[PDB]
Amino acid sequence: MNKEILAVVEAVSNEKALPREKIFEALESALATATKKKYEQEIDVRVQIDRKSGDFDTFRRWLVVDEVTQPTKEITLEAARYEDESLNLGDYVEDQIESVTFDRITTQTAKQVIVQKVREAERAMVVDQFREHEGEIITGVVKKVNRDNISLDLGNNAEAVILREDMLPRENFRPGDRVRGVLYSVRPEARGAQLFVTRSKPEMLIELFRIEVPEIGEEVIEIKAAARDPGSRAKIAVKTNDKRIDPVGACVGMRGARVQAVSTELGGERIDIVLWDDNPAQFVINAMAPADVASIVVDEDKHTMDIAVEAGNLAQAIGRNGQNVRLASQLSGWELNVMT
Amino acid sequence: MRLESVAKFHSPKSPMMSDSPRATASDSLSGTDVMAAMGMAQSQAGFGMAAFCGKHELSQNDKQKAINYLMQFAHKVSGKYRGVAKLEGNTKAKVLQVLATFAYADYCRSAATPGARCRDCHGTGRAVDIAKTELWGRVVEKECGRCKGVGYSRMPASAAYRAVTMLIPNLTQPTWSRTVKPLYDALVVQCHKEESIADNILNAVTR
Amino acid sequence: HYIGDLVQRTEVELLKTPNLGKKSLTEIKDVLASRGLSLG
RNA sequence: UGGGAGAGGUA
Ligand SMILES: [Zn+2]
Repeated sequence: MNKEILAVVEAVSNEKALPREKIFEALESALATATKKKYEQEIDVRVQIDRKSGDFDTFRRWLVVDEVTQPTKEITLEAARYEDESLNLGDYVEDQIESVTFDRITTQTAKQVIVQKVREAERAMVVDQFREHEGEIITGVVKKVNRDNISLDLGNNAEAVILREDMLPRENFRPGDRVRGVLYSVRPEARGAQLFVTRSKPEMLIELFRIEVPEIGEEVIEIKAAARDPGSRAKIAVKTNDKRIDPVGACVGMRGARVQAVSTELGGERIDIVLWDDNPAQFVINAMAPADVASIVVDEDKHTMDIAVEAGNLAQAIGRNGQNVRLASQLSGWELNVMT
Repeated sequence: MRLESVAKFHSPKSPMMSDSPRATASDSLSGTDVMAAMGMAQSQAGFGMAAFCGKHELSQNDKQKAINYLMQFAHKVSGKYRGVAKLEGNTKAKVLQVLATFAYADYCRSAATPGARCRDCHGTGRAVDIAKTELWGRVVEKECGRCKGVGYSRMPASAAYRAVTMLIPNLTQPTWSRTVKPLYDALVVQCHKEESIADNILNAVTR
Repeated sequence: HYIGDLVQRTEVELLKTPNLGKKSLTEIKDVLASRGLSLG
């Protein structure tokens, strides 16, 4: 007789994004741990609380091993002969009957283990709300900064984390304002924080262009490569199979509208739009703009270019402290050399 | 997490009103060993403890401690902001002092600041929608439209601007927003960061 | 009569000797565990 | 918890 499991199934039921069998597993692990700690002998009793009755029978376990320690769980092949060799070497089934009592020490350790189980079950709730949609621009309010991370939320008691290295260098987020970020690939097994969200990745700019531009949305214009100097300067690479709509004019929009939108959403980062081409030589003479081309030596084995450049455009060709050469090399994959 | 219990413990002895008191055990902690743990956790993470006690108006002397630590942080961090990095010594010390004091008053500002509570919600930021109660029957809540949910009038950053242009007169509002105000927001983010790391070190001590 | 006459008793003998059920197996197993001795 | 009376005692 148990009206209490009936309270589990209707009266003290969970939030409805959590299954009932996990709650039954939580309570069965709770009573198993409670009878485990209470017995003075080192018995790893695992009790099978059957679902429909509520009451149960305490089950001290036994695994088929040939070791010398743990006699309370040490059964052998000749003990598996009692069930005549119909099992496996090492599974922890039982062949015993025990009883159960209650105590306030059992109550408090059961409270500890059930708040651990509902904690990891809520963690699995955030796991399935992550795995329902893989990679998108999201918005949450920052609520508690830290030394190495910025904790976030997505509503419904979810949490996300901006780490230190994947944010803007000009970040200033007082707790209480809404920020934009992209969850990319989080750890569903992480016991602490899981949802790793960035603000200074190429995935950020391409997802921002995806939500911004409808022809990125429906695959008319496509972006192939990207380049980032976070907060200051950027480059992305555009090719297009369609011949109707102007690609660069489309992604700059009406008087630099889309570029200024991503620039103010990114923090003043000068995203410099440039074409993507398939062939290496003509791709890179398209790609180092606004620098000028004298002669190009294309190298295959160590994946580099050699660029002759006339005098006058060296500063805007290299950027500031080698910014443009570095950004163009991690754009194209070919690191650049200086030639006059 | 851990820190606000110590702010409960900084009060005087309050009278109890219940039946049989005095558990007389070490169930949670005493009231003196929490202060001893605050002392043990002061050699590291003293910024956040000073800022927390100055924010919650318990031990109203470490407001100056938090302003001094913020001034030291601004002196260490001022070499990345173009508006402040070109000024001379005592003038840069005085602008760092005035924006440190205003940044700390902006961090301190909650619904208990005199003259800062919302007019309608009285700080709760949660009013009752009468139409949803009339159609649903039950009682509902909504966001207080005047305060927009936060429950208090926020501190405008232009107060520090008005208090610095009595000293730097040739600094207008666009360059204030362009190369001065990020330092101010860096100061308030540093206040929140130091309070979080002090709560973390407190929980590491009293564990 | 002795634990010196239990030490040579292999786990095959403990379950092939008559009228030693699961409860008697636990009754000898927990007392050899509390006495520290092992068997097998 | 912690307040007030009354009684006795120590230097
Ligand atoms: Zn309000």
